Amino acid sequence: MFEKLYSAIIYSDEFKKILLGRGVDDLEIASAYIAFLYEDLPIIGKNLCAAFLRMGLDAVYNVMPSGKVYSPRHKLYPISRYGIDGVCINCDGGKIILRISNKGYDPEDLLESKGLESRIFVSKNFKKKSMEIIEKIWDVNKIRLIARKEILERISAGGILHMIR
Amino acid sequence: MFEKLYSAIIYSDEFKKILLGRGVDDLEIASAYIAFLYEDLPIIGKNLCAAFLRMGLDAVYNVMPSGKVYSPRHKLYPISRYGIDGVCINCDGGKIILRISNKGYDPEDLLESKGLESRIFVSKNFKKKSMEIIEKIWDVNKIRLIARKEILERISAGGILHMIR
Repeated sequence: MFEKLYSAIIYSDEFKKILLGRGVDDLEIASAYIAFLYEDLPIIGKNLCAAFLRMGLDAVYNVMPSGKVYSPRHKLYPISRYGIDGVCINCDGGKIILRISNKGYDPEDLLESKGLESRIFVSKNFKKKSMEIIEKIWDVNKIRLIARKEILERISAGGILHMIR
Repeated sequence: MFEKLYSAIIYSDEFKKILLGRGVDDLEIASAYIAFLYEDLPIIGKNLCAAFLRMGLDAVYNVMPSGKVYSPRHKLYPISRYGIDGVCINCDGGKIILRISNKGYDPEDLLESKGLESRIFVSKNFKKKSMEIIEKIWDVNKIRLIARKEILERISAGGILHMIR
């Protein structure tokens, strides 16, 4: 049920290590959870995991150098433009601001949330909490190695330089 | 005695497929043969395979968007500059010019060459003849899969973006 969500989190993590040499952030993973709940909500800002959930490996062609994804067809925007009433992941534009708080949602608590709010907070260490949930259920190391090979196959279709461009 | 040369050819083929979505050309492979025979000769032009022979995996940090390598320390130049008396792979500068001829050297014959004409020629399908030799010695697929893992590992250190710069 959460298969599509957890896969997007592992795959986006692997691609970011290839692209920027580090893995996805607490809030980048949070954006995947938001995209999972609200399929037509625009995600603005640190939105890389949400991009993999909505676009799959095709997200690779729309990543900015910042690691933010621009693909309007999937309602993903690196910065806030006029009229996009979306969630701003770690930023102050859009209709809803999403940031980190002591008493913000844990991954499980966020999936049960039944409504959107003008401001949204996720707990600290959201990434660490979310990975532990996935590690229980899957052999994450085997999944990462498959993801790496599949991402590398994608990049090598037309090459690093064409894919960036 | 030829393992480092054949390895450089397979690794550079795999890296070029990641960088530009295609394999190495007949004369890019020939440039490694030349680097192998003449360790101090500057190599100008289509020179990627020579770069891996001389720099190993460090060649990935010095590739131009043309797939030509710039590393003065390793006598590798993408274009001919004043006083660089080197072999020009597929170009007309330097002191020696290397191109394809219907009568040009085969890989075995080139390895047996004992001096340096003002105009060297390699035969057509030099890449095919070279790949056909290497494939009689190793399971090339095992090499490619290792080269991929190690190239990707190198790229992911600082990420694709920092590497091509």
